[PDB]
Amino acid sequence: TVSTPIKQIFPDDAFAETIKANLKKKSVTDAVTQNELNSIDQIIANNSDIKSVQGIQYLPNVRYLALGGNKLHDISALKELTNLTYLILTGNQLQSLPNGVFDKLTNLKELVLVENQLQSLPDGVFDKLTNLTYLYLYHNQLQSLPKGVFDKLTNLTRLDLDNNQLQSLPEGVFDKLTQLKQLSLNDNQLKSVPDGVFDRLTSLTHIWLLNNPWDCACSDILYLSRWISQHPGLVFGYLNLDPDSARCSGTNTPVRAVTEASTSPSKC
Repeated sequence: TVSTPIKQIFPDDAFAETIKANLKKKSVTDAVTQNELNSIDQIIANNSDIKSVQGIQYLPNVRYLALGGNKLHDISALKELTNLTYLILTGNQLQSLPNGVFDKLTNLKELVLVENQLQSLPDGVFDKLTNLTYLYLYHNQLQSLPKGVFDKLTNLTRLDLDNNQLQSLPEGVFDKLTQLKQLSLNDNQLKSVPDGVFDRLTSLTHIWLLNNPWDCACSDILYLSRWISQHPGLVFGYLNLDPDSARCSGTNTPVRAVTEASTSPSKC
């Protein structure tokens, strides 16, 4: 039975110190076994200067991993942690995600990728995550989304895309999300949304639409204008309801108050 110092298994000094604390050991030099590592079901290591989680491959049973406010660039080492069910990576430095990095993480229920510097999502990056409930992607730099990116997420109840740089949404992007309760699209660069884009959202209770440059002169605005008018009890500002918070670029008047007469197909 091999007995190896925590520091040799986890070469990042900060992550070694996390593991020593987790196992209530007195020193990062202390020799540990695979059996002890199998006993770890959670890691909570916020704001801990962690640059690499190399070594975490040897924690097969970890189901809850909270790594906010570190310095991570790479999450390769998480790929075969098949019991992972909450993964919180807020405030790291992941700038791109490998295709399929989440493929084996089939028990994920909450995935938090906030404040990373994501500029694109791979096609199908979430396809294997059929049990996902909360997907948080806010405060990134996404300019567009792949077609069908959310399609396998049938149990999704919250999808936060706020504070990105989204220029448009793909048609039908939300069609498969019939259990979706919350959707945030505020603080983006949306001018319009596609005809019909919210129509399958039968279980929606909150949507946020503020701080987008909505193009109220163009006639593609009419779906959104009519949809807000028909669903004002779902449209939230920061705090509470606010169906007027979706504002027309320039004039700053409410999108929901646009008339067919004031628009024109020639402005698109």
